[PDB]
Amino acid sequence: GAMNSSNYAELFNNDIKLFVDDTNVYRVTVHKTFEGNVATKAINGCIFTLNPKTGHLFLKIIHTSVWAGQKRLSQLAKWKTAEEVSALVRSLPKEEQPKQIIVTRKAMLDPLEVHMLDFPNIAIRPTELRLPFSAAMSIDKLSDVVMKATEPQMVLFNIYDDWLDRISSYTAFSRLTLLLRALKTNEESAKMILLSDPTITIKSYHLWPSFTDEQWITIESQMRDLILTEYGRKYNV
Amino acid sequence: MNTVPFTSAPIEVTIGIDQYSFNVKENQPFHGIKDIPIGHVHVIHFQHADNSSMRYGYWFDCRMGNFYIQYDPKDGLYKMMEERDGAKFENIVHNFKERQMMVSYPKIDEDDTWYNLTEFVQMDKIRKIVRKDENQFSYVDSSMTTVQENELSDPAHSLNYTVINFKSREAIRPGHEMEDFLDKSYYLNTVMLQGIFKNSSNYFGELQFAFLNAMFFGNYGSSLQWHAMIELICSSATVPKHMLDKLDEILYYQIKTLPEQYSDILLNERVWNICLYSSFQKNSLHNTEKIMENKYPELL
Ligand SMILES: COc1cccc(C(=O)N2CCCC2)c1
Repeated sequence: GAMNSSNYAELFNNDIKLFVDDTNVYRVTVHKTFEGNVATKAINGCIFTLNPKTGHLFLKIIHTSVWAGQKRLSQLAKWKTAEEVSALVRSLPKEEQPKQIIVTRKAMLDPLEVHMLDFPNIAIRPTELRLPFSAAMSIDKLSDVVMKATEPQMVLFNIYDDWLDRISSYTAFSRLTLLLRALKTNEESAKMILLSDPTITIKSYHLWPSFTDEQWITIESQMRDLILTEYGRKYNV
Repeated sequence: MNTVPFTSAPIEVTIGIDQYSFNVKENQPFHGIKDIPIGHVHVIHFQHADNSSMRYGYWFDCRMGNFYIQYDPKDGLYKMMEERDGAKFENIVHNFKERQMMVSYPKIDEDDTWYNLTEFVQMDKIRKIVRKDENQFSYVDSSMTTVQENELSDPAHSLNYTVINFKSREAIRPGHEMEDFLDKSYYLNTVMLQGIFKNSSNYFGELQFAFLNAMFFGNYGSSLQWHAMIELICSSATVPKHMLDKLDEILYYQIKTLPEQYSDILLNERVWNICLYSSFQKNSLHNTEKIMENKYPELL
């Protein structure tokens, strides 16, 4: 059943699994019209599909076009998300298909389960964890590739950059969720912390700066200090 | 007016016939039921005064043969049997009536309850669900699992109900995943009505049979199958205007017949809130909404 605090280290075993976050599939801006009513304007989206073992990110970019002529968009977004996951599983060799797909929002259980009926041995699981994958669009390179796109389009990254060369998936994942929690809580702050030292840069096939072990310990503590600051400042504690 | 005589009542037992029931004391001189309306299927059922696991019964139509009940002290239960000898049968029946050892099927003449709960239930469809084609009658109890319950063990003692699954290839046309799951019209109209049942009367017959097996035996599977056949219709945008009209009738008499105190084990909160208030058919089961809101307001 549900991924929680108990069954956490299963993310890191040798069973192939993908996380799916659908929170940035359907994005809009809200504006006042000429007559003074409200309207939305859809913008480019993305499905977030992650293998937490390898760090392999299957970012399906969702072009505004897909919404044209459709009702119940927020509901459609979940079925579109499930179709795109299904297509990605079908395109992979049998030995690479995942045994589990963990969705971050219970509302994706039914769409995905219906779309994966051809994969009876692939369990669709929810999670009880409050995972910060919605902050994915606060990563400059991911936002840029999403907002620049002019058609549907699949983009590949390793969201752990090359860290697995030096640390384990468990640690890599913790660094990731810590970085995303910071980004989610206070984007401006988190990004200031990450880019202050202009001499540490971002390799072209990477998403985060090329920090040293010593420099990651600095950053991780500053992100934690930043998460705590914004908490006590928001519950006046 | 037909008869199901009894050889004796060895053991204390509460006997049921259709929606009626009476207590028979151990070795009270009881010798059966007379005046059973010809033209409908019936069900005789037993719960012994000792344990309440033993809730067992037989579906029968006396237009198929001469049935009697004899207690078998090895298997330890009231068994239905068929007398092939017309002469010996009519002879024992007349004897017991003259003696006056038979209770009368107690039918108030304005009362159409049984007819309304069995209108589309035909023995032959029953014998295809309780496979045992060496009897004209059909045995059912509290425990018997469904074929769908075996998949999610003993295949001879199964209820072979039609398999309904809203998350199956049968219910979902590839490329229509969203469309078919939110609006089950395909799964109902093409696949089930036209595909498997043939007409709305066989569907309604199953739905009806499922309910009675649920209510008379507290059979969990039959109840799952009842709720599923309802949900399928309620979850379709496109239903024959006659089917909607008939279902509202069928469900009215089912909710009406239900003992007040078993509401909490026989009714699925979720399916009913969906049917009456969420689904396409919220505005289409007027008689069902009225008796549900007046008899079981707590469940909505
Ligand atoms: C499936 O995604 C993969 C597979 C193998 C390698 C990588 C990767 O590290 N990249 C791909 C382009 C930029 C960085 C991603």
